[PDB]
Amino acid sequence: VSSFQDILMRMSKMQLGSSSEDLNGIITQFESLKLYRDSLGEAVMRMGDLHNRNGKWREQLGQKFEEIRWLIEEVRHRLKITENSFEQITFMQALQLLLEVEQEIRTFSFQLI
Amino acid sequence: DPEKVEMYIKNLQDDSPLVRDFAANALGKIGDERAVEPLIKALKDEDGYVRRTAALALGKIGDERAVEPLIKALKDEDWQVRAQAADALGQIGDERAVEPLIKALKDEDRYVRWRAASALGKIGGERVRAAMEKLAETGTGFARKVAVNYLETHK
Amino acid sequence: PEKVEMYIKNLQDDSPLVRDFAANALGKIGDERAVEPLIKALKDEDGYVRRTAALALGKIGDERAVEPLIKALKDEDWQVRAQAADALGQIGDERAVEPLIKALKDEDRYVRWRAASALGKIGGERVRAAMEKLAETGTGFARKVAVNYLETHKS
Amino acid sequence: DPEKVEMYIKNLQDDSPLVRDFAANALGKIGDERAVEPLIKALKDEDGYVRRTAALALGKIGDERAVEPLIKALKDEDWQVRAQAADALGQIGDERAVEPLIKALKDEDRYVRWRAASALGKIGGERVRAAMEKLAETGTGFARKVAVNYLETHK
Repeated sequence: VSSFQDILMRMSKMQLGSSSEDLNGIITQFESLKLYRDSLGEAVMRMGDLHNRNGKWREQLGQKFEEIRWLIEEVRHRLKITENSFEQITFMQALQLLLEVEQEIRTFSFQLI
Repeated sequence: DPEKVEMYIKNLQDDSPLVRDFAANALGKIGDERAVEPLIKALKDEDGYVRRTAALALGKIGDERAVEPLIKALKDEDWQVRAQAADALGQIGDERAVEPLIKALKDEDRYVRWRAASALGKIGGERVRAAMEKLAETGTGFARKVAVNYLETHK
Repeated sequence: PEKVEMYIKNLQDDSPLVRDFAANALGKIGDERAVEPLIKALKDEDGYVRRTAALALGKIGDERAVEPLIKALKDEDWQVRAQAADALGQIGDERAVEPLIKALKDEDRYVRWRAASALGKIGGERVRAAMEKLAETGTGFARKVAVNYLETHKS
Repeated sequence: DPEKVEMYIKNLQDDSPLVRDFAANALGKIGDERAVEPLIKALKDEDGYVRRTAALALGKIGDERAVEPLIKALKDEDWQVRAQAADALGQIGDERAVEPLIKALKDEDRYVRWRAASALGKIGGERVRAAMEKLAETGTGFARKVAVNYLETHK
């Protein structure tokens, strides 16, 4: 429902005037994992009709499973400790997008192995 | 471990953009200077996800040889590449990027303008402070919010 | 329809998602007034928006978008190149034949596949010459399209 | 024959308007989609008879790529081109032409708006029924009689 760059900007304005070095780490992971999901779907498109090194290639994809999982836990923790209504909405809009990202990373990686 | 650099450098010319993106991201975590020139070549890759990840890696390295190629990346057709180039230019801290970043403050994309201003604050200098006073006096919107915050915190 | 003016205005919205939704709607409507704003949208700072603009111009069928789509075959993103080739194939203007043949030498294999498929839909003797060459020395899906063209089309 | 197609397509650029007219009419009888884009460019021919025959040919083929160029032909200065373009849009049946045809109900020539209503009836839909009810409520003359008959028979 919320645009990706919209959620980016809302978290960016939160970075100003606040001493949260974990916020840029969350923001840069939020951007990287969203765009990584987009490149996964394009890689499935490039296969055509599903036309894959065991271990190495599967691990490069499997390591991303933990990366998207922990980012969701990071955002959930920041949501649990903030008492500002705007910042809560921002974090929950990020969780809505990241929950879609996690689902599609797993489905695309299943098709790419 | 020292052989992991040469493997990823080769993967920067793989036919699959996903494989090239995995290599650039891994080279940024390693931090080896032997990847500086191969990553600079990747800033002109046909896949924008690879160019952005290459810029992020060059920012982690900190080698000033990537300053000028990152400056040219401020005119990339993708706003995600421009913004990531601003982060890398601010991370290196070379004042040669101050003037391109000031011109980037008039970019059409708003996230690009935020990253251009944020990078200028970290670089610092008298030329940066002059542009911060300009945005604090005549700027509007979120750009004014960042400039006035620069005067409140930095000096 | 009747919302063509609104969507044309939304092509300059700050949110890339809004610009993308507008380009997709203008292609479905089929109104002539959206051709020029969508042609300028081929230079949008968001690569996905440029992809939807090219797809929209193909659905419209206005020949005024042929020449700008040809220039889009040199976009920095391979996703925009492939999408421009698809639009050129859907329109069917013969002016795109020679640019699409040059796109057969693209570094990306997905671009070469969509350039070959677009050439097959346009047709002609010049297309058959490039199809015979692609059947002899081509690879991947581009080879697959060229050999199927020779199996069905004759002389 | 497919060989007779390329000959007539070439004849669409002949100096004689009689030759261009016979070529456009012949391409409509053949029905090959190879002639769609060459016929679309003929809707701007300097001879009003070639413009008329090209629209008729595009209607016989039925390719939806001609919908948007035929819509622009609804603003041609000659009523014969506007009327035959309306007939072609009705023969194709693409609902993208519904709203442009509704605007044609206020055409200056009575024959153009008459054929525009028939094209709307052939396409059908709820949007068509809305325009038919308005013609039955506030219309006069033949347009009122045709609209009332539409509601009596539920076309």
